[PDB]
Amino acid sequence: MTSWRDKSAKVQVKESELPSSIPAQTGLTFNIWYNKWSQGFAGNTRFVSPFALQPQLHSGKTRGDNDGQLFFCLFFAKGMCCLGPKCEYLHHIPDEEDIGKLALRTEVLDCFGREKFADYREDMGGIGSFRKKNKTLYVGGIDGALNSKHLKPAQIESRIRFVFSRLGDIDRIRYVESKNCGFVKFKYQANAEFAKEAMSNQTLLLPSDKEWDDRREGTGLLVKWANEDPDPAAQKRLQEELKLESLNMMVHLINNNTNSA
Amino acid sequence: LLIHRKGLTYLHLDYNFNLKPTKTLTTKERKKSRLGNSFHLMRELLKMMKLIVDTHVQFRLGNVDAFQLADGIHYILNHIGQLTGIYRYKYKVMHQIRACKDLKHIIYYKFNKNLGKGPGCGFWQPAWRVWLNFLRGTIPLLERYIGNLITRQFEGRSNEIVKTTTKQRLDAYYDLELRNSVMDDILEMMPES
Amino acid sequence: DEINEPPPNICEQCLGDEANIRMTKIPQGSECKICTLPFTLYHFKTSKRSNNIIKTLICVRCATQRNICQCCMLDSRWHIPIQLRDHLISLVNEENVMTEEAKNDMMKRFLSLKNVKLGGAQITSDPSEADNIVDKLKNILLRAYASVDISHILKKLPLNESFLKNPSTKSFFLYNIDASIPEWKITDTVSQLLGIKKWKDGNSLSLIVNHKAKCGGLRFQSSELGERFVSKISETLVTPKGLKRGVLLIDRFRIFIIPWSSGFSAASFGTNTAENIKLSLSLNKLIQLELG
Amino acid sequence: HSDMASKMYNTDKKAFLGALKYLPHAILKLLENMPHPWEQAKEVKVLYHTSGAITFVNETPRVIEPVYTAQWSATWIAMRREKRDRTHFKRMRFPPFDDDEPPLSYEQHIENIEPLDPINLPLDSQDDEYVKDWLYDSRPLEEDS
Amino acid sequence: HHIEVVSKQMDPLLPRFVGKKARKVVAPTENDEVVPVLHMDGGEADPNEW
RNA sequence: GUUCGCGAAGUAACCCUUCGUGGACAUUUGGUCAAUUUGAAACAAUACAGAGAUGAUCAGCAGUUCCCCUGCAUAAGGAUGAACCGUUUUACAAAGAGAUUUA
Ligand SMILES: O=P(O)(O)O[C@H]1[C@H](OP(=O)(O)O)[C@@H](OP(=O)(O)O)[C@H](OP(=O)(O)O)[C@@H](OP(=O)(O)O)[C@H]1OP(=O)(O)O
Ligand SMILES: [Mg+2]
Ligand SMILES: [Mg+2]
Ligand SMILES: [Mg+2]
Ligand SMILES: [Mg+2]
Ligand SMILES: [Zn+2]
Ligand SMILES: [Zn+2]
Ligand SMILES: [Zn+2]
Repeated sequence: MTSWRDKSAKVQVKESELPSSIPAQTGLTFNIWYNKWSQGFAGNTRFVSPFALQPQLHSGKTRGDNDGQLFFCLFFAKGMCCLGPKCEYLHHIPDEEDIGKLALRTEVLDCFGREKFADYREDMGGIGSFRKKNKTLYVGGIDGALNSKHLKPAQIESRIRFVFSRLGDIDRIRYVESKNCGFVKFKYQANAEFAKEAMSNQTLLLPSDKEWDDRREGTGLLVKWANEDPDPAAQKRLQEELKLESLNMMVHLINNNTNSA
Repeated sequence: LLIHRKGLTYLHLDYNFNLKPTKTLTTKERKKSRLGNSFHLMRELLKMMKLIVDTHVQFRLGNVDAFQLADGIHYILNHIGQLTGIYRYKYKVMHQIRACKDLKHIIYYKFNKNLGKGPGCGFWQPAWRVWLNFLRGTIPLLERYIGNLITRQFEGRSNEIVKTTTKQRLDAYYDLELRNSVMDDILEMMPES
Repeated sequence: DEINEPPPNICEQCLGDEANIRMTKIPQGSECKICTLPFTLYHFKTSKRSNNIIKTLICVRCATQRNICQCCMLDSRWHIPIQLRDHLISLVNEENVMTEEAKNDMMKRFLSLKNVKLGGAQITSDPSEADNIVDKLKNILLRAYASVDISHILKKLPLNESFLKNPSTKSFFLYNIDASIPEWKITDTVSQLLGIKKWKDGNSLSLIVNHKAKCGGLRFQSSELGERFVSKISETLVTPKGLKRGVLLIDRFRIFIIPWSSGFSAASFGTNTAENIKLSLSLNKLIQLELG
Repeated sequence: HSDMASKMYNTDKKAFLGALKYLPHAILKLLENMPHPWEQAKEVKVLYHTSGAITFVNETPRVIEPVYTAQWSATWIAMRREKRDRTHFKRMRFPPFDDDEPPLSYEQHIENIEPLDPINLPLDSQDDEYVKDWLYDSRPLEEDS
Repeated sequence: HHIEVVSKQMDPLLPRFVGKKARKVVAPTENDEVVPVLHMDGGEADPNEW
């Protein structure tokens, strides 16, 4: 409202300021059908995103708000949407009002409208599976994200707690130092889907740090879907919530047979 | 787009529709980069077409006079066998090439009465009709020829390829039927087990 | 059979409220999400002026074997997901029912061409065999690290100060947080208490909870909110030495608070997972010392 | 559609590729509608795909046969007069453009320049007075009811 | 719900039947009822002649 | 916006202008599709091998396979296109002897 419904959304990137559609050259000739480079050895082919979402800044009213759009702007999350207030999709962090609109639709596709798949991608990247309502993100690749700062084991967790808190309600944040990775669990799946594309290929530099001019040279942090949590301290919490989900559904389900009779 | 969808980015197709490899090719690349008659025949039609259209561009730009233009088109339509090399892929076109040569002999000696041997003769109409009738014959052909090619790109080869009997595999197929017939008759004789 | 094909299975809530729906049939449209084999893609819109096309994602054979609609893939009766459906039937028959799906492309295509039902699709699509299990759901409702040197950290946790009105602080120390009770549930309980709802717009409160150390802290901006957080909490526990502690009250849980009187930050709770477990083990005695 | 590097052209690349079987027909409709030597420029009516895939020339060249026979005959005489009284005739070289350079666009280059003088017999105003006005039109006597 | 079913005007250049590929599928066998192999019983004596 | 009316005012003298107000005309586009990394082309290069009968050296043509590639192809080629070359135990009884049990 005061942060979001008050203003209109602003143009994040000018359309001339958009990146070139051809990728960085990793080959000898450019392939026209598959927009890639062909006679090349290899490449890491991952780079730091030049753009980022300032959530309290860039959010605002858009065209899809008046049109009743259900889906969020994918580029708004990448910090790249050049249409601004003229864009068909939404430009704000998902709320309980928004996800209630998505409740019939979230089952088969994400908050960005992209259709989910049968099983996960092999590396647990990408869009996701409709067979599992996964709400936990695997924050990886932090070493290239920090541009090889040591910093602390636990000041790493502070930056992760700071950034992902802007992107929605959080169930928990767990950082593992020996594996050098984080596990962020959200209240809703829709925020996790939103924060995943928001935080892919980002950096955690915090401008005040000395490497802020070389935020671009680094790698960027992988945000991937997370696996199941292997300790039985968490396993028993899963069947506890699955119990409570079942009890909340049976009450809803006997009322259907009440109306059926 | 067709070349690059097949992954053949090392073949360069220039603007005059000549197809040349950009590097020395390994044998696995030479097998993959073999393009059929339907691809090249389609290319040679465009190479014939662009060669005509470029002369009308040359006339319109002002480099070429209208008498040079009409002679230029008449030089094209008579020498397509020499200019383009379409024959290699559809050798029936030698009927149209030897027809355009024969019309060239008829036209010149009625044209060059009381004139010397010289380049300029622009009566391209007789030779024009021969190509248009050749185009008429190959429109149903290439639409079948490329229509199989493009669906092979999008859908792939059918897994149900059944080889007809041919002169090369007749002696093998004669043996397969012979072993089956002997197998069936002996197995009926057998009481059990 | 390519000239004799079933009508599509779609929910009522995918079709929506309107009477007549113009639906577009494409005879070999997309391929199925499940069996990866082509089918008749039906797609439609709820109203004429809508802005979302609702496609059928799976084929009718995958929709029949699971007894789900093709669009939202929820169950045709009960309108619940498949994972929750096969779990509810598991509590009735006392055995695990489960539809299992192949990861293999030759064994996704194989499993669809068979005419069986999978999982709870024998129980559902039989109305007699579904209503009696709902009756059997109703009887269920009638039931209704000792080597660690932790001493550097516990100096910084307050643990010896009282929850009075008189200190004016921004930060607080929440301990006795279970491994359940998600970080959003503690911010919503505080914001319900102050009426500072939609707090994430203005950033009125910032909360860090570890869930291994069973401890946390919540920071306020604008310290005058701190007296609103103190005064809106009535129930407190006095330790039998003294040193009264307020209780936040998440449903069935109790979370104790002491004014930090400085900003705790991240890593106050622990800098290693093995190290944080001992702080919960450190606290468990003090909770028992506070109560008993 | 000169450089389809974007993701938006994924369907339009398929439209280029599926149009390849119809290309042969498009060459015929182009070459049958070619401007004859008495015409500077010819405005043809084209049918095109909305993704710019293929451009068929949607006409058929109809001519009046005694008019058409006269028109070639006039140019037949005009070229026999020309070859007689030219000091040197320079036949243009083939191919006219190098293969490395792209085909130059119509509008930056062709459209602005004045065309040229087409092949015309000079004519006699006393002998050819009935036809001299309309003999070299694009479609002769098209508007005359 | 009464649902009108209509056909989409296909683009003649784009490949019709976009899901049609040349793939290979192995089919299961539907065996609900066993077929009794109804021979007769047993002229079964035999020397080593075969 | 046009056209047919009706009304008011003004210029008029039943015409012109103005704005009030009935009509009529025209009536629901598009998307299976969002703009680079995370929903998927493939090559090449590096390292290690290195072409079926066999004693050696040469032609092949097939078959089977939930492998295909090039080709317009039901032609042909792809090393005879490749993969085959392993593992291997019960529908089992009838006769004739010495040790060990059983109760
Ligand atoms: O070389 P020849 O076989 O003896 O005949 C040539 C040849 O025509 P043909 O190859 O069809 O016979 C010339 O054509 P090209 O071979 O160079 O293509 C042609 O002149 P053009 O080059 O203009 O066609 C020329 O005749 P002319 O110079 O009158 O045009 C004609 O020799 P003739 O003088 O006997 O016709
Ligand atoms: Mg062979
Ligand atoms: Mg050999
Ligand atoms: Mg060979
Ligand atoms: Mg073979
Ligand atoms: Zn946008
Ligand atoms: Zn299916
Ligand atoms: Zn549904």
